[PDB]
Amino acid sequence: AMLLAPGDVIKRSSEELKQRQIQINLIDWTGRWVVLTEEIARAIESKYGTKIDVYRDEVPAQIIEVERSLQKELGISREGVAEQTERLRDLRRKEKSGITIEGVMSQKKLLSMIGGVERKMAPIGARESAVMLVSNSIKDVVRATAYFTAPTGDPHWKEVAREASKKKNILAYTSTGGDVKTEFLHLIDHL
Amino acid sequence: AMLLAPGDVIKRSSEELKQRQIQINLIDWTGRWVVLTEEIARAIESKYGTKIDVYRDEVPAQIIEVERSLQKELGISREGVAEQTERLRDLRRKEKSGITIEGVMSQKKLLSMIGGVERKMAPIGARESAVMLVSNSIKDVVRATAYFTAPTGDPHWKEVAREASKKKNILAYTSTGGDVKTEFLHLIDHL
Amino acid sequence: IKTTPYLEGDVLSSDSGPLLSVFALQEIMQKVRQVQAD
Amino acid sequence: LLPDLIAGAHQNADPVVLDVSWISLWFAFNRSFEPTHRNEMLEVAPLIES
Repeated sequence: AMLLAPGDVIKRSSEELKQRQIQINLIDWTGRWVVLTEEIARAIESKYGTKIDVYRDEVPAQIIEVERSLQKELGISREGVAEQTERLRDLRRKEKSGITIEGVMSQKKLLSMIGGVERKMAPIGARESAVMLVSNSIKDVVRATAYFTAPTGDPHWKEVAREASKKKNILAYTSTGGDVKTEFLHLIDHL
Repeated sequence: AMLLAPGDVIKRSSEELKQRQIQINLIDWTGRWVVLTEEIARAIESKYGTKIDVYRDEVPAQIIEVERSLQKELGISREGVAEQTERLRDLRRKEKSGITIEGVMSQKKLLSMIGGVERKMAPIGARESAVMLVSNSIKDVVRATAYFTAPTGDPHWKEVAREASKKKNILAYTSTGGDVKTEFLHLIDHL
Repeated sequence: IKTTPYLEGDVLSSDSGPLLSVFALQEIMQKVRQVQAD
Repeated sequence: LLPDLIAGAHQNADPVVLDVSWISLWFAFNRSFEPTHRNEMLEVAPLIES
């Protein structure tokens, strides 16, 4: 299930495409926070799928201080809390021997600050979508099984459309009204 | 079960009529507090049926601070407490960077302050009362099945009484002593 | 009376096209030409 | 024709085969045929036949 689409559409929907795990092949035409210790970052990455960096005495930076509430929420062990507060004491001593720390302690604050949205409660299928690749290259026009069109234009889209319409058995979809991105996402969901 | 009554009686008993869910049709003749977050307001509205507004950085106002005791009493989750105290910290910072907050922590204080009385422990019927409408209009005199009279008077009540007494089969009730409102409420309960 | 639109590469169109009496002869002649292609 | 087709060895008659694609069946099931115009030469068939 391989689809061809205008380049601006994939450019605008790259985030959703990455979130739904379809690989992107496109041709162009012309401060973060860190966790005190690696264990908490690993736990939060496992829970939410969000990559988190680790503080390594680099520069005056902004530190995230996970609080007792989220410590209990994430199921963190006693040793993790102990090492977190040990690193906290080390930071206290370092800044007393003359960096900003935030004690985030609500789940919504952490979500609205950084990271990916939590997981929904449905059965997990083998794959999120039935499509593997959406591309905008003439080099793999024979690779495609269907294509999508929009009133928006690309300098190479006309030739690709001509070379794709020549296929004997290919599914063709066109969008005329509403939002192009919403229609494309609905199609990629139902295809 | 539709009733006709003098306008002053319904004017004086509008609160009870609204509380008992009978719709009012009448013709005339001539600072609040807010909750830190929407979740607590929604919970208290579900528990007591009292509409509560939400603080939105409007003006110097009066804030209700639900305390640990009522937090446990209302069955509030950990995240609700966390977000409440996060908003509290935000308010501390806002007023330190130069609004009144009250830490109500007894159930009776909250009841006597604002809101509706708690619920009684009886089986819940399909409907509170058997009557739907009490009105004071000649436009729906044929709508009524019974009417109530009192020594009190209205400029339109005499004509309505004459037009209602002409009905072949209509129940008539009159109050002579005691309190008019109490008699009317007892009648609307037993009818 | 016009046909429902059909996609021409990337643009919709509704032209009737060649007559059915003309299209048939072309197809038959093309099949025959394929017969004596060798 | 049909017994001849079953036998496989044609005699005194030869059909012609046209070739179509997979999606064509579905698209034909949805598209009808409306006879907008009649044949122009329909009025003069007997003369050319004779």
